[PDB]
Amino acid sequence: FSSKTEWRVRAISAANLHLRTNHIYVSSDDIKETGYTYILPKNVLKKFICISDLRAQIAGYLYGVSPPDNPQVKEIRCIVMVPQWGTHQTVHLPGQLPQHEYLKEMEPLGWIHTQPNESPQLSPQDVTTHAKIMADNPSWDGEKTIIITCSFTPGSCTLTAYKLTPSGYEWGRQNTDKGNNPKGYLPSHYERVQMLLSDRFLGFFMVPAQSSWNYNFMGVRHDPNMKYELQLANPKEFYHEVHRPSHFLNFALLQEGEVYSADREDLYA
Amino acid sequence: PRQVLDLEDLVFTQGSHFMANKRCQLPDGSFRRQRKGYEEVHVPALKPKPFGSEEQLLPVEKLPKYAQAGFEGFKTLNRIQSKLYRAALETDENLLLCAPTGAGKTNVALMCMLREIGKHINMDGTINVDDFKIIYIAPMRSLVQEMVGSFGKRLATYGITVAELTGDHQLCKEEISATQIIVCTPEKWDIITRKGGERTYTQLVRLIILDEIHLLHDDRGPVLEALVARAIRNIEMTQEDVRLIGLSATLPNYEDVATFLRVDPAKGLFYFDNSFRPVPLEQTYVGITEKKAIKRFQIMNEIVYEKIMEHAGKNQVLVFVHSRKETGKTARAIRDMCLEKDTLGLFLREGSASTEVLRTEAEQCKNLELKDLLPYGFAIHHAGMTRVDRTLVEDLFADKHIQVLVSTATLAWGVNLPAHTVIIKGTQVYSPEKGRWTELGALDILQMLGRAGRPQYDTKGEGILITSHGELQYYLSLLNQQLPIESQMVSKLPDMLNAEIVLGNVQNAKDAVNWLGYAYLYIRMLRSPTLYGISHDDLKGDPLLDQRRLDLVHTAALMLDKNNLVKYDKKTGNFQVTELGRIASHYYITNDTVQTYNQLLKPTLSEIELFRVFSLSSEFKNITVREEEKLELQKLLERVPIPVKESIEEPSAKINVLLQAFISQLKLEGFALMADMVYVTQSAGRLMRAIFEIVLNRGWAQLTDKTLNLCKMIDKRMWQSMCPLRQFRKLPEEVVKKIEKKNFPFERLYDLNHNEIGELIRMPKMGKTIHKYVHLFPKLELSVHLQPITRSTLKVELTITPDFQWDEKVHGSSEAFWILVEDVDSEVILHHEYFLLKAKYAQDEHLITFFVPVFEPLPPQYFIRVVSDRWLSCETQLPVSFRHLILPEKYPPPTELLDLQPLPVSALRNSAFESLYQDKFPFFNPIQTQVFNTVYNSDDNVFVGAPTGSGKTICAEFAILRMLLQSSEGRCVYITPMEALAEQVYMDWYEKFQDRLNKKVVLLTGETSTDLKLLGKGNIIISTPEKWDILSRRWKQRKNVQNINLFVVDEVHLIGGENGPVLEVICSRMRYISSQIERPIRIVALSSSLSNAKDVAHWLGCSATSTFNFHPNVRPVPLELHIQGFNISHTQTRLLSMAKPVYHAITKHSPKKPVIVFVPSRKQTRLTAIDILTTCAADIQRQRFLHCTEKDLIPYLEKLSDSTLKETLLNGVGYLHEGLSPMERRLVEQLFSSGAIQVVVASRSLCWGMNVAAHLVIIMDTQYYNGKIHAYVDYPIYDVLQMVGHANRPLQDDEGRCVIMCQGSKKDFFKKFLYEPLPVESHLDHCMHDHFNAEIVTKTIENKQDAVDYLTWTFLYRRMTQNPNYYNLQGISHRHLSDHLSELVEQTLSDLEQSKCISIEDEMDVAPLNLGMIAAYYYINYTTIELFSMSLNAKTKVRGLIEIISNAAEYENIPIRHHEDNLLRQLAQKVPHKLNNPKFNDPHVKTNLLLQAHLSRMQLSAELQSDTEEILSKAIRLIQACVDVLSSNGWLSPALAA
Repeated sequence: FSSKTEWRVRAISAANLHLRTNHIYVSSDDIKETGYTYILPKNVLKKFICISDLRAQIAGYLYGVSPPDNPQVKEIRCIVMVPQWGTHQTVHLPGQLPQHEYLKEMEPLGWIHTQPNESPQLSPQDVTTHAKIMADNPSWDGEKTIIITCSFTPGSCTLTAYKLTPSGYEWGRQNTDKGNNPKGYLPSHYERVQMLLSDRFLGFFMVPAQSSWNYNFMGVRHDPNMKYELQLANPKEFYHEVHRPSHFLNFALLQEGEVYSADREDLYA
Repeated sequence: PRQVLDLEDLVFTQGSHFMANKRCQLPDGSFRRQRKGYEEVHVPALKPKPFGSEEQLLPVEKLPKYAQAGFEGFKTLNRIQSKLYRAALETDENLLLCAPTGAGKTNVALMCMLREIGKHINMDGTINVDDFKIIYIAPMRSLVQEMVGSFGKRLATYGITVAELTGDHQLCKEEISATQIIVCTPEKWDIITRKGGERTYTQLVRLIILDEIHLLHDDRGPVLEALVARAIRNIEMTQEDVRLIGLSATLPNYEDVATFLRVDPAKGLFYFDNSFRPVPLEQTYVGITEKKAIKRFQIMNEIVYEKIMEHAGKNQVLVFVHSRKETGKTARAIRDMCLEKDTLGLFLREGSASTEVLRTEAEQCKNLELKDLLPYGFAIHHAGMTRVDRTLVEDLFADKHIQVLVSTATLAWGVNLPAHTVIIKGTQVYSPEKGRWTELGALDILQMLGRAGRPQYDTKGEGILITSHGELQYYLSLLNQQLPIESQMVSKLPDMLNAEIVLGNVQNAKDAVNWLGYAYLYIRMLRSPTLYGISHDDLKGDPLLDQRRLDLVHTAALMLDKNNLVKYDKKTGNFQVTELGRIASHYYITNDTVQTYNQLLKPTLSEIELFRVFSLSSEFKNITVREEEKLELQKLLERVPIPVKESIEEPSAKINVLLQAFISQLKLEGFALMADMVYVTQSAGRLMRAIFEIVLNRGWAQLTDKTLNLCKMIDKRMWQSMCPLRQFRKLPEEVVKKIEKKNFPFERLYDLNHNEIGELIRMPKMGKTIHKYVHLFPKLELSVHLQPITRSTLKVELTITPDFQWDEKVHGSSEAFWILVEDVDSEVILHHEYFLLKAKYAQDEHLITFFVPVFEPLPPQYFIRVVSDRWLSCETQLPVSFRHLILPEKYPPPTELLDLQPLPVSALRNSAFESLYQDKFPFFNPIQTQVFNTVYNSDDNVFVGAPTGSGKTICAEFAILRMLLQSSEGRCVYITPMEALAEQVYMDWYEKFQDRLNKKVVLLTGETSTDLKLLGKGNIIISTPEKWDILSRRWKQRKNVQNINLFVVDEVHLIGGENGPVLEVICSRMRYISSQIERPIRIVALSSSLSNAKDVAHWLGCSATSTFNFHPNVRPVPLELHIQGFNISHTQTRLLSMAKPVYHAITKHSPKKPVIVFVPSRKQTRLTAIDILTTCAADIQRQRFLHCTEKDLIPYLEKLSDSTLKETLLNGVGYLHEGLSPMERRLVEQLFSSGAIQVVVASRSLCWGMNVAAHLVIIMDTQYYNGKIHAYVDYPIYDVLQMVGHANRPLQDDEGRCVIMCQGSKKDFFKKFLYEPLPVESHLDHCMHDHFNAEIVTKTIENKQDAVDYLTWTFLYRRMTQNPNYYNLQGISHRHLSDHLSELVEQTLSDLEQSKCISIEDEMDVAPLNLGMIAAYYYINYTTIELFSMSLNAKTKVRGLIEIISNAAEYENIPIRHHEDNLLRQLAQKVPHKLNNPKFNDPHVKTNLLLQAHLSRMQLSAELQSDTEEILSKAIRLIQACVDVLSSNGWLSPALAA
């Protein structure tokens, strides 16, 4: 990235992200009709979209449960934001999976990440990331976990949910190429699951304890094997001050300043 | 009639520079001559006025001795002082002393201060500081900072504390409290008064000295205008005299100045032309003529050189320039000029000593520029260089070594070092406010010229003034007593009208016009209509200018309404304060700016938009981007971290970059740019604080967090991502930046050791200091405990524990925090409040209880944050989780009031019964109509929940009549929570039943011996829960208590409050009896409308049909409630501010009908009565509250003992408090009932035993001070409900009105808790022990299973299944309920066993013991008997026995009020016995002192005597307990002593 004025223009653009949060579209097609249904609370959805950014992709883990006497549906009741940095086509999450007392009761259901532009197909990077996560962690069930993509269409956010088929799981686990068009990536590796929004309950967030989540301005400090402890709070915005300590710290102190300064008494104080 | 004016046209554009005289006539010898490209006009040294034949300079020894000590080293007074000392010291009139600058006006001010000081002498001592306060209003901050020191030196002999007004509001108020002489600027005083910080000492402010009052002509003149106008007004209404001393320069319109100051032209007016100046000054004016500024500047330089060479070897020179850098520039330039011309030695001729002193001081100097200039006769003096260097320059000039000093007006203002010659160069200054180059101010010029001519050495000053030819006339008129003072009030009329409305001094256009009449604008407009846009036609049409004042007020109100600061109605011409207006008044922000904020701010703003909104403020409307600085502006744009949406070529972007640069601590180069930076920062402080207040009061969590962070960040001048240690200015920048480089979360350092942190930073030497500072950093620990109160409200108790070593030098007297309770998304605040942590109460827990609403989709959690108000990175957050929260079910609807026809008395059966109701009312109220068919014709248990004042006593009477019909030998027992109400009902039913139906009614007292006989004899037994329990505890033995036929309990809704558990246990025991004794003891319960009425009805056996629970809006007379928020954290300030709203509400709602005002404490009653009387007298409607005439008051006024009460009652208002005797209480009550007095101010504690009803009920400050915790505790909702229900006048009033003036914190709480029924919960668990020992001795409890069975009967069990969270339960499951019951019963039994009152065998069987027997017999607390048993030995005596009894635990409820400590200490030294380590806050030591005083039969205060009577009530039983325990132990001498 340019890192000189590109970030400034992107911050100016991202300041208006709360406008997108009222034109939301859901893709309801190709649904197999046999798998689970998923219900996402609009409060956490709006918070995620607001804290997101146009170009860089952000991602967060979903935790949820099934409502009593209705197991074929899953309500998403928590989102976890973890130390991460992402490019315009991938997100570099840490190896450590989230772990906390409150999360001990819910069941991981996958992850949700942004997309700078819409693509009618799940990307090879997304499928391989999900496959790697599932393989490394036995907790992720290949039938319950999904991936939710929020693509920034003109003045709107389009949400679509995808499930990983066993063929996709095997291909992702065996794969190593990180390019845009890896060999053996087929449209039979994933299938679309039914998701919908709901105003009838509220989810919450969980962020890291010691530091913040975003690392795009502190990438050199982001180690995939880094160990972090969770905390119950709300996430900051993408361009928050704490997320870019570089800009706010690299100034210089005052040495023999204010010497020739204008003499104006603070009469009121 | 009203007409809109054009204020911006009416104003004078030039402001301070505006002139009022079109001509300028000079003295005789005032020639002029055009020399070259400039005109020199000379004016000579006016000869002194010859001394009067009978006038001389009296020595200080002729002045009063109390005035001598203020004059140290002064043998004779100046001419003006010797002329007017008589008036300044021997009289208290308003003075207007017009004298030239430098003549010694401070000495006359000192004379007036000495007069005030000597008014109170403290003959045996020296002075009584705490009886008066004197204000010295000096315009310039440096002048104030010098005057404070000079006055301190002068009056140090008196011990008088002289100090300046500076710092935050709290710091300023504390300083005002501490000191006696307050030195301040007009703006500082005005802002403090607007915020109300000085309302506690306005009365003690007995004298104000307005120094250099001619500022009125200046653009700052409106500040003085409003200050004096408001002072004179308040003097007029409140009628307390404050002496005004206006010191002015000799200038025209001084007669108008005297009129405005209320200064008598004959006595209080004085005029001393420039002739009287102690050192006459020859004044030269060089007006440059050329029209090219470069040549103007060159000619200016040449002219200053010419004049310095003119006075080179003769006299010392003080050159005055504008800028700090310009001072050095001109000094060096003149040095080089005279060096080139070879005239450098004319200043430093071979004066070996002086020149060598100069050279050596140069070699020692650190400042390089001054070191360069000092070897020669030149020096510089500006505020931008070291204190040591500037004092060095000053003392060198005093020694007369430096021959020329170049400086700015700062020296002339803050230091009195006159010189023979003064030379003003240019008079040009860059004002960022006007954002351009403008001429010097009149005050500046007069002051800097006052330095011309040292009185000690110099006989004739020489003042040269180099200006523009066009500007010349202005300064000529200025210095030749020819520039009349003219008000600029038209410019700032709207803001000041808003400030007055906010203060409340003005309410409608009429009061606004009255206030405007007192403004200096009014007199000037009257005298010179043409100068103020008025025609002689308008003047003749309106001789008093009432029409013009009304038009001005109308236009100002129109603009205030357009900007929404005030809600103004053109119909009635009234004003209402809006939060925007209050913020504008508090922070002196223009109305256009507040409108801009109200229009721009939105909840979702980002930090990028925040800066733009701030920079769009109208206070910077003048500021504009000048392309000369645009390259540097672009550089700053690139450097600053926060993006800028706008382009660099916009003033908004300029302000944005300037503020970001100041925060970033960067260094700028342009003079104009850096001046603009300073200006914008100083304004931005207040602007950002105001924006923060707006967003907070509107409830936007994200935005308010941003804004508070930004205010703190501006104040500390550092970004919040930096290391917080920088906030300690003493820490080395090297180590702070090293820490910042080693970026880790700051909290990490807390857990580490000093060596550990030193090694982490790799700087062991500072490691210890870093440990010190990180431990000094403020830090709080939060602990939450929440209980659901209803389905839509929780109660959260939050405990705060400090974790930082307090230190005044860095923390101060107090640390302020904001507590914010916000929802799951942290986007809306649900409860925001202040929290002051004082040093006195540090390192100890603070309890903060509050109620927060809960909505339908139960959120997972709420967030409680505590954020420091000053410090950066000082926050603590806590998530409260609604994960295990069980919400109590939704209560059923209240029993609707069926529209039955009126019930005629003929519906009743017996003629004797009807007799006592026939004349009082032919029909009963609909409530009694509804309830009669069940109370009288049916025998089942009955409940009646109706609003207070609906006549539930009538239903009780119906129940008793039905019982009597059943049998004349039946017995009713009527239990009332409070003894006063018990006495009321005793009187009522003694007059009703016994005197007409010949039935016996007996009231039980605290004596079982007579209580048993009265129960056996009488037929209606009135009792209080404790007096009934002392009997029912032995119901198995007592057959009389068993054979009863009616149990009536009045107001069981008081079950949840204190002393409620006793009532609960007696009710449960009576139910259990009725169950066991073969005959249903019918029970009739009366209460206020209860939401959870079903629970109590089920507990009492009432049938669903027989539960009558109505709604608060079912009262026969409707109520109108009004809650007034008063967001004033400080309790005394809030109380005082409530004084005027009381009168306002009385006028608005109940102008002619009775009003009762409930006050928190015993002392406030008299003050509130006096204040209402004072405001009514200020209004023309004096004695308007005396519905009768004085003729009918003498017979009752002659019985009272309080002279103040007599005066108030004569004026038309009475009051009532515990201090008053019951006789006076009854007299005032009867007067109010008759209507002789409209207003009665009653103490809070008298709300219950109060036998009258009024039409209006005001309640002020629903909190009372508990000194045990040293905190203000809220009124119990039961007491508030009683006080509002007191507004029940059945026939006289169509409606009853009540207004509660409460903090915004309690506003919503009361709104929720007063319009709805009142859920009630039990507090039995905390007080089970006493009743449990009672039951075990009674043998009702024999095993723990029987204990659980007994618990199954109480109310607590009934609620333990509906609201489990209230009782620490986790589920309604039988398992959880059984576990909790077993735990609590086992805990209580184990505690009793440890106390040895009971014995537990097999861990399942329980038996009593001897100490428990004594405790149950004499009704003592088990812990009290325990303490008695352990502390009492065989050798104890009365001297220690009194201490033991005082330590008895029954007295722990004795009240501890404010101001109760000093008189208790005074008592402590006079009782025969001394107390060891006495903490007067302790109930036991207080009761010991009270018992000693009672034994000594010494005089006591009324409240102290009441507490003594309460003590003696139980002292007898405690001493019988002592006798019995000593008998059991077998100690003859201790028993004898007992």
